[PDB]
Amino acid sequence: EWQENKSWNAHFTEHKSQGVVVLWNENKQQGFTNNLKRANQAFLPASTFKIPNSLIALDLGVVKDEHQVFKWDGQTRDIATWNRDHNLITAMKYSVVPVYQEFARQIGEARMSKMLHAFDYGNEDISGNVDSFWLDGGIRISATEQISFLRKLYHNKLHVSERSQRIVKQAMLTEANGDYIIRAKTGYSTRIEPKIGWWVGWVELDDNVWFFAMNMDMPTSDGLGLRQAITKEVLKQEKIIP
Amino acid sequence: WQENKSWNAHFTEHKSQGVVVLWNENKQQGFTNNLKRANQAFLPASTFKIPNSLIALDLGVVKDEHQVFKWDGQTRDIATWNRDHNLITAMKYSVVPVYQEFARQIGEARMSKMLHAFDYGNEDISGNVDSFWLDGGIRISATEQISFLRKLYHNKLHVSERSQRIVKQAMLTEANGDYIIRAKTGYSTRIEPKIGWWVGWVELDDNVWFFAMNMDMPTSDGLGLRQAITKEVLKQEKIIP
Repeated sequence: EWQENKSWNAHFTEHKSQGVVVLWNENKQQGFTNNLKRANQAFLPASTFKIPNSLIALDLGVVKDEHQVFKWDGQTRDIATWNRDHNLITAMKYSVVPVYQEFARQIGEARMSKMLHAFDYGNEDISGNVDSFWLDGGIRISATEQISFLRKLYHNKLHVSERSQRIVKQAMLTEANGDYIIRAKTGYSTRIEPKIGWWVGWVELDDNVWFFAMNMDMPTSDGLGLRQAITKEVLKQEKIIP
Repeated sequence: WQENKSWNAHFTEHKSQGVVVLWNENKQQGFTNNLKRANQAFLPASTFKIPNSLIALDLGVVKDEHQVFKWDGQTRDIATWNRDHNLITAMKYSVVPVYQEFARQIGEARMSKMLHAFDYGNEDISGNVDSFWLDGGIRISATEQISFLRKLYHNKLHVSERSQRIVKQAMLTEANGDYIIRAKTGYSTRIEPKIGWWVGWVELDDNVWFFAMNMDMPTSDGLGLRQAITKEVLKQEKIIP
C-alpha cells in the first residue's frame, strides 16, 4: 500500500520545482509519495537505465567485471568526465552514455528485450533500436516501477546471477557514512519532453532499507543537484537520515 | 617503498606514535613515515574481522550479509554490541562476540589452514580459537596488512569471489563523489602495547591507495586519531580533497 504525503510538496515548491518522490519502507512494506498520480507516470529512464543495462552486460559477459576499462575514443563530448577512460564504476558514476550504448549494441535487441521482460522493467518496450531506446525510444518506467525493480535487485531476485547483481549494487554506491549508505543512480532525460531528472535507489540503514525513486521536471541542467537535494530534504523530514 | 619522515608530523601533532603505510596500486609504490614500524607485527585485533569474515562466509558459517546473529543477551561494555547483528553491522560496530562465535564454528584446524592459505601475517593462531587475534599469537605488520588487502581487492585470496565481494561490501566505511573507503578498525587493548589500527583502501576513479596504519593507543580517548591521522596523510598526499 501507498500513502500520499503532500507535505513533501513543500520541498519541491521551495526549489520552484515539480516532481514526485516515492519511498518504500522495506521492513514495514509500506510506500509513501507526495503524488500518487505522478508516482505512476512513466518516463524515459535515461541514465537510470544503466542499472538494468549493467546487469545484462555483466550477465552476458559483455562486461567481464567492474575493472574492465572502456577506452575514451578521443571525441570530446559536452561532458568533460566522459572524455576519459572508464570502467563500470566510473561509467555509472559519470553516467557515461557512450559506454553503455556500446554495451547495448553488444547485447543486441533480442537479448535486451528478453532480459527487460524477465526483469519486468517498465513498459519493456525498446523501440528502438538497441543503443538509445532508454534515451529516446519507447521504454518508459514510473517511479513506483523503479522501486519494484530496485527491490528485486536489492534482494538478488532479478533474473541474472547473484554476482551480476552484487557488482551492479557495488557500482551504484553513491554515498556512505556512519549513518547510511545510499546506492542509487541519477538520470536526466533531455531528448523528449518533458525533460526530467531522476534519482532512484535506496538508503541502507543498520536495521532497515528505504527505497526511493524520484523524478522532477528539469527544464535546464541548472536544477540537476535538486534531484539529490530534494530527495534528501524528504529523507531528512522522515528521519531516515540525520 | 619510500620512507617519508615528514608524515611523522601527523603523529607528533597529536602526541602520538605510529605508522601509516600507503600503497599506490597504479604505480606499484609504497610510502610510509617509518619503514621499521611499517614492518613491525602486532595483534590485528578487530582488523582480523576481515579474514574472519572471508573464512566464515566461505565455509558457510555465514550464509550471507543479511543473516542475523542474535544478541546472546549478555550486556557488554559497548552498547551497540548489545543487539542483533548481521555481517554488515557486526563489522561496522566491531562486534567481537559475533566473530568469536564464527571463530568457534570455524574451528582451529580450518582457521589455521585458511590463514596460511591467505599468507596472513605470521599465520599463527596460538591461543583460544575465539580470541587469538585479540590475545593469542597472531601478528601482522602494516605492510603485511597491505599485502593481504591487495589480494582481497583483486579477488585473489583463496576463497570464493563471492566471499571476497561480500566482505568488501561489509568493509564499506565511507563514500562520496571523491572517494570510497573500505576499511576496518582495530583496537588491541589486551596485550601491550595497546594500539589502534585502521587498514583498508581508498578507491579513486583512476587508482586505489591501500593503507594500513597503527598507532599507540594508551587510552580509548585517541581512537578517532586512527582515521583522522590517516586522512590528514591522505589529504597531504592529495589522495582525497
